[PDB]
Amino acid sequence: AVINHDAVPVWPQPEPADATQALAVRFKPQLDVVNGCQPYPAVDPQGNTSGGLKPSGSQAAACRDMSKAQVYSRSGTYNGYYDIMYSWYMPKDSPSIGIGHRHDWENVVVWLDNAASANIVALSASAHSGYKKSFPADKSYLDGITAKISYKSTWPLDHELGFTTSAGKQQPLIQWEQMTQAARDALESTDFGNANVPFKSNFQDKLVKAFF
Ligand SMILES: [Cl-]
Repeated sequence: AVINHDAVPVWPQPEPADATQALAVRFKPQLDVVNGCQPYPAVDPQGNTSGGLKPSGSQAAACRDMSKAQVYSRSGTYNGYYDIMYSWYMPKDSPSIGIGHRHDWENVVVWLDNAASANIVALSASAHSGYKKSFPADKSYLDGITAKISYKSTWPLDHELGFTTSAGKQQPLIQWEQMTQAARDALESTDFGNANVPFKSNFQDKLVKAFF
């Protein structure tokens, strides 16, 4: 079922069960929300999904609550690289008060040479239909191995991700690989309207677009 956006519980970050999951925890990015919503949980373990927000208020109205912080990831390989996609869901996406869209799904892909070496080769950040790419990864966008990402709307455009020198915040991570089947099914099948889950059955298609 669709449930109220502020009624989806945060999925606590689990102890990683394996190297794959530990590696995605390691590389959790920082997010600097310059404007718009904080990231919120989009799904619960039962497969309920966030109904999001009608964009009728100011940019951050009713989506200000930092206790609801959540980030998602999904890991894979692509063209010999090891990729971890990190994704945030925001309840709405407003370039100005009272306008914009219900729901927002954004994602960065951290590209590593391989999982064992884990050297960052490149970063991609979702911006509308495409990806901004940092290749070779610009070290000014890295706090050690932590990618520093901005979330921001610049008029006339909706919210998008970018790379930033600015410190950001981190969120409890739940990985696709750690979710319940119910949550995975729901994320696959739910219509998020203007927004799209980037780590569902479209995951390889996204990585292709993200590829540097
Ligand atoms: Cl609507």
